[PDB]
Amino acid sequence: TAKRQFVQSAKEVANSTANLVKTIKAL
Amino acid sequence: VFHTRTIESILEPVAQQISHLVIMHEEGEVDGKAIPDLTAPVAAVQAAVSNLVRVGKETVQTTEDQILKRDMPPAFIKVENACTKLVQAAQMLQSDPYSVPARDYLIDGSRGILSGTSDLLLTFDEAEVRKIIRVCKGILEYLTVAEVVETMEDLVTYTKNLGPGMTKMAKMIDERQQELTHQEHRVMLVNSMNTVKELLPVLISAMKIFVTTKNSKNQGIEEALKNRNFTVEKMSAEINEIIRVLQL
Repeated sequence: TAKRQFVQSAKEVANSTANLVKTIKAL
Repeated sequence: VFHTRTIESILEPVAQQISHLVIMHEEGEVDGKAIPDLTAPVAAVQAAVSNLVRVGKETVQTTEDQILKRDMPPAFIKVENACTKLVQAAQMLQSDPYSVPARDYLIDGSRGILSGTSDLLLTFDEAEVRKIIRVCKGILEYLTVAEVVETMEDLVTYTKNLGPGMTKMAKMIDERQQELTHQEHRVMLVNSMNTVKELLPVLISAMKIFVTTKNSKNQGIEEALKNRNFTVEKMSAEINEIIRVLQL
């Protein structure tokens, strides 16, 4: 559905940003 | 922190990671920290942002909610402009690994992605809530018509087109309360819905008596009117309470 597609898209943005922030922060 | 289980599960871990990065940046730790090649991790963010805007655009066009149509495009600009800074920061860091402006772009970009994604989820959620409130208000308006019912034929017509609206509202409240993170508001919604559900047969029974007293032309009319109006009043107060809690 359109709701599931929208939510899954937002989740993908959060996940990719989290992976980027973790890569920047990395000690 | 977030009012919905879905919004909390999506945003909370990325918000905490950014808050931690912001702290390190303002403390001066990020400035001279060696940063690996970010071309691929940033490309993965740009690909995800493009898909969110595309899916967001599909919602804007197919929806009828004018507030969602108005509020989604400024958030699309926000996530895209944030993506711009991340793409550019990755380029700047390849030419100068010690670039201080590029590190500032990484923080502003990550914050912008979070802020825009948060705006989009909150706008989408508020539109889903407005759908439920529309159903609630339709029932409220329909309850204002109970006093017009004065014959058996009116009673059959009235009851028939009340039953589905009530079933639709109950299903929407049940699904919504299960999504809420604020447990006290979940209790308020379910209890208000229980009251409305249980008062529906009380209203139908009061309308039946009203029709019978009116037809017999007996001394029980004023009490029948008062019992019907009081049930409409209590149900209406409870539906208005549901609308209020849904918006909190």
